[PDB]
Amino acid sequence: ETAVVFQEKEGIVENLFKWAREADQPLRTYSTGLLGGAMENQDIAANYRDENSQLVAIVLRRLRELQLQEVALRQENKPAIEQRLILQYLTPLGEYQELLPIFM
Amino acid sequence: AYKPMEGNFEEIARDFNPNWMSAVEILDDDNFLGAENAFNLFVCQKDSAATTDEERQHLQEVGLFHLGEFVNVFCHGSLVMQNLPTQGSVLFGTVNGMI
Repeated sequence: ETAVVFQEKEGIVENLFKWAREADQPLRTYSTGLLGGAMENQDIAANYRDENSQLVAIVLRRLRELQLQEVALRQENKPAIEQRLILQYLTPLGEYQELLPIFM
Repeated sequence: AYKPMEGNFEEIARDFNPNWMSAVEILDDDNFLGAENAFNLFVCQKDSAATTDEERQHLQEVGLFHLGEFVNVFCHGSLVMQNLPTQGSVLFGTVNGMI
């Protein structure tokens, strides 16, 4: 709901930076949305208004490769559930300020 | 501020002391000169030891002076010959003809 990512057990906010930049690819397959309740929160979006901007640079570059992955696989006769859940991360914190610059 | 990559403005800092303005002029992108209805001049300064966000949103008044005259205008530009001392030149225009 709100607070399991917000409570004094708050290392999982920092651990998901380790569990995205260093995790396994089947672990990263479901690791992305785990900060969703953090980004639905305004306070962690305020407590990590700049530290998430590290992670947005990681997840956007991986997001671009899927069009080089999936479309080129379809470009052979002429997995995206990660990409489904990757965009589930970016949806709450895409509205906030100071993230639009690296978005553009 | 103006962050062109952000597309909007931004409050860098602000002086809090209620002085009734008459005329302002930027001096050297660090120091800011202002005029007052109480016939006075003062320079504010963007702060340097920005140890927190509260100590960097507060402009500091560096310098106070009673130019006993009401300042309307400020402008750049000297009135003497450029022969190519001090740095910069700000003239001002008042209500008694005192440049």
